[PDB]
Amino acid sequence: AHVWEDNWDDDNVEDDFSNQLRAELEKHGYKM
Amino acid sequence: ARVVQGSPEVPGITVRVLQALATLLSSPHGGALVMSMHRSHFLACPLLRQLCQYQRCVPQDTGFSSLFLKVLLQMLQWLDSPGVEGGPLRAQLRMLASQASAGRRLSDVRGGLLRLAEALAFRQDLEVVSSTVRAVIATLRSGEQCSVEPDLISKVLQGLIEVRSPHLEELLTAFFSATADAASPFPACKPVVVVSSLLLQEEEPLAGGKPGADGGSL
Amino acid sequence: PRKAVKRLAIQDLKLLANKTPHTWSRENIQALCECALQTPYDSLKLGMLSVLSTLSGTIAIKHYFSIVSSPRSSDLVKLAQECCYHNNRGIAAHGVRVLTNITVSCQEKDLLALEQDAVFGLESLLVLCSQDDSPGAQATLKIALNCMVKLAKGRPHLSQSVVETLLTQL
Repeated sequence: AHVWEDNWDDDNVEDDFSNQLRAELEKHGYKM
Repeated sequence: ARVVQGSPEVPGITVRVLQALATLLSSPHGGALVMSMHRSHFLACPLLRQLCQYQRCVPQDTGFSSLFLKVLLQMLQWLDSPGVEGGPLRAQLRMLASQASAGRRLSDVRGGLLRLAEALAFRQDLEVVSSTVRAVIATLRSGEQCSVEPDLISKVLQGLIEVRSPHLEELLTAFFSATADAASPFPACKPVVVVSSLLLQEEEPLAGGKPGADGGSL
Repeated sequence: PRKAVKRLAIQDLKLLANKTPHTWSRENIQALCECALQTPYDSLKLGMLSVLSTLSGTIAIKHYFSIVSSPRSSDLVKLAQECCYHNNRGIAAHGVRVLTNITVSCQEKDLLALEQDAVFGLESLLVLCSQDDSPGAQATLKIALNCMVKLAKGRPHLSQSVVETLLTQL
């Protein structure tokens, strides 16, 4: 089993919506 | 803190609570620098301090370790032994640790009766691992093992078999065609843990009739 | 004496322990423990310790410590302690697994020393896996952290100690 079950921070678990957000925001890659 | 390490080792032996954690963290940093080869000249100084403490009070430190701080003592011993294993340079710390382990084993056999080998079992295991030296006879060692088999000494037979296994792993010599046959039936009759490795080693580089010996034994 | 056959026995007792744990009996556990003490080989001891880890995680620990011989007099505890303080990393990982499982599962009067021994060997595994940096080392590390979560949730007594040790490792 994994170390922590309520893990929001994992790659393959996350769904289509903020996958698209991930694509955009990794393309952006900065904050002011 | 190399000078004060020996005094904290006595506090670590008696009561440390968090000083033991600090010393274990310091030793892990030394192991880190040893693995990174970044000039970790700290293991021998703690080893020297531990040896000095053992020479000062062998019975009191061993009693405190094997009685109360078994966990801390085992952790320190595990840190020291893996550190010595990493530091394979010139075996000076290895010889010092072997002497300290022999003295601690004598003190533990003398004093520890109720707390029999709470950590002295791991100490003796590390002692055997470090004392697994290479034999240089490889022909009279078989006769010594045959004599030990009639004498029925399990630990001595295990040590002789472990020595002969490194002896066979070393350069091959001319083995006798009767002594090995006599010794194989004895280690087969006795419950021998290393019998398979011994048979494989003695059958690989064999200066004799291996099929004849195997057929006779069967 | 065949090493491959003994590895078959490992990978088969693992299957039986995973399928039908409640059928495991006290004499079976004791015999396997004696074999794990008398073995010379680190790999086979690792396999037997994995088997004991699975059985300890299951219910059979209550069978082994069901009365009608002290728990300290039981041969399991000595093997678990010595293998948790063994040199080899995987052997130590399975030893601390056995210790964590037995500590959370059974609650007898004399097990407080086992609790202390388990937690101290635990930061031993923390320092070893923290400065090992190997794939197998990280696997044993994740095993140790499973032991942390399970121990702290089952017993809230050791929580402050284990948190401050983890901060020292940080």
